[PDB]
Amino acid sequence: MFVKKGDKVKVITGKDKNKEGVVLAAFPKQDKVIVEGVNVVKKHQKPNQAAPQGGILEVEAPIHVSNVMVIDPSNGEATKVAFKEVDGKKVRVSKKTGEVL
Amino acid sequence: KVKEIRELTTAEMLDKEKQLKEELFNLRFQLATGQLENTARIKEVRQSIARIKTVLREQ
Amino acid sequence: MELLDVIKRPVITEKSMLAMDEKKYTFEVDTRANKTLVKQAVESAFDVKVANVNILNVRPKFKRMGKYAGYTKKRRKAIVTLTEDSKEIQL
RNA sequence: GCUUCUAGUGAGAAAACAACUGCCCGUACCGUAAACCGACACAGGUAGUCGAGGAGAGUAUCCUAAGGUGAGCGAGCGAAC
RNA sequence: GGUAUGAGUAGCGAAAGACAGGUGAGAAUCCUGUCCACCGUAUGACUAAGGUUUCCUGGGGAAGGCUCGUCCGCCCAGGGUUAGUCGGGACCUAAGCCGAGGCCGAUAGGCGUAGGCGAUGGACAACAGGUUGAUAUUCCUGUACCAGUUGUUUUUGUUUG
RNA sequence: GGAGCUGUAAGUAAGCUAUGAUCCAGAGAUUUCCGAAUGGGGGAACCCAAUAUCUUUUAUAGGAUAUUACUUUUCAGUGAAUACAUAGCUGAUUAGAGGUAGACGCAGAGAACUGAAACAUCUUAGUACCUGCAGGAAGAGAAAGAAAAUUCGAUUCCCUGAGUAGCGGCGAGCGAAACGGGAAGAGCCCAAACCAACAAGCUUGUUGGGGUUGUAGGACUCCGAUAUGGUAGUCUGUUAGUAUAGUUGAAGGAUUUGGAAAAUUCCGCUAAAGAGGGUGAAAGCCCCGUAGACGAAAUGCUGACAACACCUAGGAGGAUCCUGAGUACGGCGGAACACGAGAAAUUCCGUCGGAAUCCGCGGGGACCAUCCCGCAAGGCUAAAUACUCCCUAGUGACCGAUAGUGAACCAGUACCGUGAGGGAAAGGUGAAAAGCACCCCGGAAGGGGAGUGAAAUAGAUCCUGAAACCGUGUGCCUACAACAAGUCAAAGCUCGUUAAUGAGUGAUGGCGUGCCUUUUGUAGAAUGAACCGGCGAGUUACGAUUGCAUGCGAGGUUAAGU
Ligand SMILES: [K+]
Ligand SMILES: [K+]
Ligand SMILES: [K+]
Ligand SMILES: [K+]
Ligand SMILES: [K+]
Ligand SMILES: [K+]
Ligand SMILES: [K+]
Ligand SMILES: [K+]
Ligand SMILES: [K+]
Ligand SMILES: [K+]
Ligand SMILES: [K+]
Ligand SMILES: [K+]
Ligand SMILES: [K+]
Ligand SMILES: [K+]
Ligand SMILES: [K+]
Ligand SMILES: [K+]
Ligand SMILES: [K+]
Ligand SMILES: [K+]
Ligand SMILES: [K+]
Ligand SMILES: [K+]
Ligand SMILES: [K+]
Ligand SMILES: [K+]
Ligand SMILES: [K+]
Ligand SMILES: [K+]
Ligand SMILES: [K+]
Ligand SMILES: [K+]
Ligand SMILES: [K+]
Ligand SMILES: [K+]
Ligand SMILES: [K+]
Ligand SMILES: [Mg+2]
Ligand SMILES: [Mg+2]
Ligand SMILES: [Mg+2]
Ligand SMILES: [Mg+2]
Ligand SMILES: [Mg+2]
Ligand SMILES: [Mg+2]
Ligand SMILES: [Mg+2]
Ligand SMILES: [Mg+2]
Ligand SMILES: [Mg+2]
Ligand SMILES: [Mg+2]
Ligand SMILES: [Mg+2]
Ligand SMILES: [Mg+2]
Ligand SMILES: [Mg+2]
Ligand SMILES: [Mg+2]
Ligand SMILES: [Mg+2]
Ligand SMILES: [Mg+2]
Ligand SMILES: [Mg+2]
Ligand SMILES: [Mg+2]
Ligand SMILES: [Mg+2]
Ligand SMILES: [Mg+2]
Ligand SMILES: [Mg+2]
Ligand SMILES: [Mg+2]
Ligand SMILES: [Mg+2]
Ligand SMILES: [Mg+2]
Ligand SMILES: [Mg+2]
Ligand SMILES: [Mg+2]
Ligand SMILES: [Mg+2]
Ligand SMILES: [Mg+2]
Ligand SMILES: [Mg+2]
Ligand SMILES: [Mg+2]
Ligand SMILES: [Mg+2]
Ligand SMILES: [Mg+2]
Ligand SMILES: [Mg+2]
Ligand SMILES: [Mg+2]
Ligand SMILES: [Mg+2]
Ligand SMILES: [Mg+2]
Repeated sequence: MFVKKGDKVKVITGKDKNKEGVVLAAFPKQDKVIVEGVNVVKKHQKPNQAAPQGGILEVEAPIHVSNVMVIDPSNGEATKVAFKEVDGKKVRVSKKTGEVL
Repeated sequence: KVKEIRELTTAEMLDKEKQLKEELFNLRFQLATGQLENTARIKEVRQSIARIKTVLREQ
Repeated sequence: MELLDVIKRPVITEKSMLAMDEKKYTFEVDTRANKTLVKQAVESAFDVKVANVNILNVRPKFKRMGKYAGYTKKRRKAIVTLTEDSKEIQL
């Protein structure tokens, strides 16, 4: 996927549009990703999971990878990714500014 | 792994294989009882034996 | 087949545990192994002296999960009786 | 299979005692059946063995022994048919 | 394919049960007890076939059970079948079958010799008791037998053996 | 290839991965048992051996690996009746043995219903079925041909000839071919004479040379050139391309609505890319892609190039020799030719008889003569043609779950059958599980709250949710009435509309025997339908013909094919 675990991304569509977070996990086969503080769901858990009250747990649910744009670390703005060869290492380049990753 | 297997000599690989088959016997017995914790070891040992036999064949 | 592959595992059950009190040990054995092979495999694996080996075939058992039905694998059970004046197996 | 006979084969034989070796498959359970053949936990069908006592020719018959069973809708009422 | 009508009707598959106590949310229907009743050349005890897990133990009550159900040959989870001597093979052949070459025939194939296969028959060495929830001539105890192996001692034979 | 991965399938558990995992492609290793199966046996997936070597045990028992079917080919060795031999026998060597793609090809064998308005000829058909052999194609093929415009110059296939010539209980029907136009094109080797060598009993075999045909060729005898051209040769390399993984690949933000924007409005931009798919609704500019550019360690496949191999002589002479025999052909009996024995040529099969040979032989649809065209009884041969189980990329005025494959789903399954064999049903929560924590009644099932959600009357039997059918509420009517049950007239009561000389119900009055099929005639005591829903019947192709229409018009028009 064009987005990777640990990337800083901005949500461009959804209820959490314009939120920004780190990718906690990527699901390449599903084209989905989890972003901190995005698409939180209230889950009604029975206490069979070592939580001796059960409670309603707040977790992040995956969002489609096309709803997220990687943030330009040098610029703080979301940008599309290009693949240019640097040092013979194929890397992602910010289409907007030319920064790497 | 494959690198260090190819270093060893034929006799060492024959002996290395018998040590693994015994470890595999013990792992099965430890698994039959509730005594095996790292259950992923069994596959590791099986493939290590396979790697040795594969190398033995291409010599 | 190798001696170390003949014996698959011990059998731990109320019956096999009782039989251990009589110094006989139950193992799951390769389905193609005769009781003489099992005797040789047991001695080489454990340094014990074997008095008698009794051997049975266990039929595959019908089982179903949800909409799917099939059979468990066939097994071969060997009860190995050690001699007196001999070391025991410690599993 | 076995027992004999030579032809052949032969350097060793046998006895006693001691120790030891002996593989594979089946071996649960039902089986005059609710678990077999009859679409059914179906008044049918299913080779062989054992199959007791009194009276009796008897394995007939009636009642019983060992043993097994009360059988997978019931409660009333006590009309016609 | 769905759903009516007939209908809440026919039927609920050859027979004795009763009560007490228990279990349980719930019991004519499960357990226990007592008496009663039925089979008894059997409705008992074995076993071949056939079935193929239905056996045992612990749970369950959706469906299945012609009612009910706490129960079940049902469901779930675990377990259970131990043999030199039993039956079969490593023995034998019958009917029949297969069939090297072979004989015959548009093709395909048909038949058939040697040789085999093939029991329902022949041959063939252990029994009594005990033991488990579930196996036992299989496990165990006692006491045997058959084939063979190694060694010890004892006899006698080494090629007119 | 570059960050996750340990399949469907979660879950826990235990692990792997920047020393590059998972994953992707090429090449290898492993590949139990059954199955042609093939050491022997056998009720497939089992059992039981021999021989050699190794291993286990003091040893027997046990284990491992190898070899061992049958027939064929060749060689060797043994070796019968039986003298030499031969057969047999043992070993080695060599090659088959089965399966398919339910297709396409060739060949053997070969129906019937059916049509003929019956039916034996005939037709269905040389079809279905069975069997053999194949090959990627097969078959055919290099004139004993087609012809008689005078000529053409192997075969195959397409168009046309033509529903013509013909065949035919001259019925039903069957039905060419050549010429003409195209696709594709390619030609070659033997036998014999003769020569040489060898072996054998002057010939009589083996080998090599020689030779290959019809305006006759060749042998042979003369001279004369050892050139020049060609190829349907080979895991011969080299090279390029190509298939099998991939890399790169432009351009959008706000605003309004909404749970969500891609919708909307506003201004922008990109385009060798506005194919398509996905994304919380409908996106050229968010993602995967697309146009374009680019990429191969390995293994195939193809094309060249090189190598090597294999073929390739001109002219003049006829004295003699050769040019496919039990063959051609004939009688008889069958068959194939569109051609059914017919006047029946041509081809073939069985049976019997049986030629000539260059001054020869065959054909030109009985036959003869003449003329013309060819040269059988030997073989091989690419392409144009047929088909598609599979693989890759796509396409559709094709289907959209009663359809579409029988099978969208764990289907050739469940299930039925002794067996061959028959053969189903069954897709959809939501954007995301966020799949309803907790509470309450209940043994549970199931509900009621509380929550999640945009929505749960989206709660898993989950989108929509028709009808039959079942029920609850009730506006009007109904216990003196004989009623295909409606219709027309009509009080009363209850309601208020797509606002219309309105709606529902209806005492009472008049009139009135369902629908369909089939019949002279049916309410029919003839037929069919339990009800509701879905599915379910004049179509297509090639031809004939007529009407209408358009184009052109004494002209009109192309077919195959490129
Ligand atoms: K038993
Ligand atoms: K008596
Ligand atoms: K009696
Ligand atoms: K009952
Ligand atoms: K009554
Ligand atoms: K009566
Ligand atoms: K009904
Ligand atoms: K009814
Ligand atoms: K129970
Ligand atoms: K036995
Ligand atoms: K017998
Ligand atoms: K076989
Ligand atoms: K096919
Ligand atoms: K006919
Ligand atoms: K007719
Ligand atoms: K050919
Ligand atoms: K025609
Ligand atoms: K006719
Ligand atoms: K030549
Ligand atoms: K998106
Ligand atoms: K799009
Ligand atoms: K290549
Ligand atoms: K003819
Ligand atoms: K002619
Ligand atoms: K001619
Ligand atoms: K809904
Ligand atoms: K009503
Ligand atoms: K009326
Ligand atoms: K009638
Ligand atoms: Mg046994
Ligand atoms: Mg028993
Ligand atoms: Mg019965
Ligand atoms: Mg009635
Ligand atoms: Mg009854
Ligand atoms: Mg009685
Ligand atoms: Mg009697
Ligand atoms: Mg039971
Ligand atoms: Mg129980
Ligand atoms: Mg019930
Ligand atoms: Mg016996
Ligand atoms: Mg035969
Ligand atoms: Mg034969
Ligand atoms: Mg015989
Ligand atoms: Mg006996
Ligand atoms: Mg028992
Ligand atoms: Mg075999
Ligand atoms: Mg007819
Ligand atoms: Mg892009
Ligand atoms: Mg826009
Ligand atoms: Mg004909
Ligand atoms: Mg002729
Ligand atoms: Mg003839
Ligand atoms: Mg001519
Ligand atoms: Mg061809
Ligand atoms: Mg379908
Ligand atoms: Mg539908
Ligand atoms: Mg179907
Ligand atoms: Mg709704
Ligand atoms: Mg719905
Ligand atoms: Mg009156
Ligand atoms: Mg009245
Ligand atoms: Mg009439
Ligand atoms: Mg009617
Ligand atoms: Mg009537
Ligand atoms: Mg009717």
